[PDB]
Amino acid sequence: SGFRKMAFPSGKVEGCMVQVTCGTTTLNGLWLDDVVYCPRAVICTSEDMLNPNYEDLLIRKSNHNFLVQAGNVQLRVIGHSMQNCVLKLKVDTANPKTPKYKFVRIQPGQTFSVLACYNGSPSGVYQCAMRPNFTIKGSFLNGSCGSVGFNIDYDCVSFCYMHHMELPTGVHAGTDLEGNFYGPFVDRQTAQAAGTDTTITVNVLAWLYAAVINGDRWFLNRFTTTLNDFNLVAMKYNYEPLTQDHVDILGPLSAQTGIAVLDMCASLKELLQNGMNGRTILGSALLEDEFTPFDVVRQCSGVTFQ
Amino acid sequence: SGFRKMAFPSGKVEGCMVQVTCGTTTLNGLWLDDVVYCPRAVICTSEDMLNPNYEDLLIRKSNHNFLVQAGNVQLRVIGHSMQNCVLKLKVDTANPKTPKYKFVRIQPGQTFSVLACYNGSPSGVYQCAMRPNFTIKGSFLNGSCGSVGFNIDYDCVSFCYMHHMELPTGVHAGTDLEGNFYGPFVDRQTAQAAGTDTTITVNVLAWLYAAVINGDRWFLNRFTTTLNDFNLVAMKYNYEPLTQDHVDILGPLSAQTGIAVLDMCASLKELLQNGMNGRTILGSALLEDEFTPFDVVRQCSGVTFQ
Amino acid sequence: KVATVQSKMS
Amino acid sequence: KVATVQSKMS
Repeated sequence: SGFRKMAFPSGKVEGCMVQVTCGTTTLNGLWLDDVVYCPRAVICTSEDMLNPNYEDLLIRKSNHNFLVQAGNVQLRVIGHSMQNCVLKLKVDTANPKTPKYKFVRIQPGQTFSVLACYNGSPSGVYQCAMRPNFTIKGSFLNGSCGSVGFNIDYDCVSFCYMHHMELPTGVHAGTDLEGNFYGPFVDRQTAQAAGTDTTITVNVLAWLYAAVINGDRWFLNRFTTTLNDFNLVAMKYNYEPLTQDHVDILGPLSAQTGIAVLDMCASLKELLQNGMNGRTILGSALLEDEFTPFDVVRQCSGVTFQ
Repeated sequence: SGFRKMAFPSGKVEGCMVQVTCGTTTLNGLWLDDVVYCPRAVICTSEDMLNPNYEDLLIRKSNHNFLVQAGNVQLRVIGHSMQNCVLKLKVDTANPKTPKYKFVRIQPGQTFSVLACYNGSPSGVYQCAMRPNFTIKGSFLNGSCGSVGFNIDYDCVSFCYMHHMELPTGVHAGTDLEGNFYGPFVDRQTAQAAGTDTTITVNVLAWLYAAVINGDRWFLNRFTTTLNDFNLVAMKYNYEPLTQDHVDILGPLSAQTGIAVLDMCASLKELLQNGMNGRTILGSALLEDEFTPFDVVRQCSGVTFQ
Repeated sequence: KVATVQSKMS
Repeated sequence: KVATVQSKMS
């Protein structure tokens, strides 16, 4: 029993983190086989940052302008290229700790583990959701650029995020591992702002199922609702509209608890209209939307505690 | 910027997790040098569990009754002994992945990272506080027994918790790594209950400082309070009394933000008396008490964003 | 209800 | 206020 924001074990990713320095700028890199992937911002100084012609800066660089440090060992860069907003630095040594891996791009509403890193040294791990506006509510300081986000399936690491920047609101933006940004953001220090965010409805429902699986039914009611009638309430409260696919994905949790999805939607409708009245759900006083249905199933018992 | 429940990178601990089987019971073990530490409950069957004479069961066992599996390799047990509620299984192979480590017992109110494990395979990592009543609000299923909690300082792993059991309220109880339980709990399946819990006051204040460091001052006020007057409010709301040592530990955070500790206490007094009025602090709608002053300093910027 | 020792017993 | 590229620049 219990329900926690749980990250994946980070060791497979720890074995791949390196430090990349070009001039007086340093950040983190990801060393897989004989390639080190890192944000192209490593080739910029502070004055370059308003108007960087990343291209123009890269042609003026050689292989030996890139210092890659893996623990106590310097790796020799033998080739470099830019792919969108990341650099690929070919080194002369393949990483003996390279896990089975994939480069995956995730959807808003999905979750992943972040290994926060500084000077190529891992410092912390935490669980994140990709917000509908393509930002993440992370915890990152200067030097974190190049830390990665990931999921692990069996023993395959699916890398999905490389960290680049912090927006004025204090949320964070980055790219997939081919250097393509999530959302309408660019790697320069300019006035950028995220679009208006919404709450991930299917995730809130999944979390409500988690609460019932952990023996808690206080928010339940005897009412039901149509999909269209629920979505009319969701739009009023800045919740994402619910689809039949979301109802389908919630099926397994619905069968485990015996609560029809549209019945849980009615419970959520009541919670949105009435608040919580001083009560809590799984230790929170607001509706949590950073757990996916997969996250709930993975962590909760397969039996509901009736 | 940002503030997350952050765990330590788990790789150093992942390299030490093994599976221990004795008969038809299996759980997790911690393999350091040539010793595997595991809960003595591994020698019990389901019927043994109401009234286990762990002693009586152990003398009827040999070394070859203990199967230790590290990944794909069986380790040969060459010696066994019981120390309080843990077993020490001497094996014929020292773990080449043994980190620098310590066995530390923590205080209620302190935090640590939990590596949840099943069949010797790590499955998730999350951050926990030891509650004042010596329980932890974890997330554990059958098979988790023997998962460990830890902190990392530089490159030393200070192991502080080995998981044993879940209480009827769904909270969790375990031992330090010498097998001595935290709190008045025993490793048998009987009606046990934790003492009444309280809120960790110094931690809530530390978290309020974190919020100010992240640019948020809405809960602040122009009032102050004496230590004794604050503690009279704390006792009313089931908060721990605050000590001068707690005020001293909060000093560095107080100097970084320019908010005197007793001034922040007055802010907390107001929050306890008025609630939050629909607002949030660092994304929570209740007062968070599972971050220590050390946790805040470790994660937040050294500069406050004024 | 009674405490559970969270091994895996068969 | 302006976005920050969270490298460590000197």
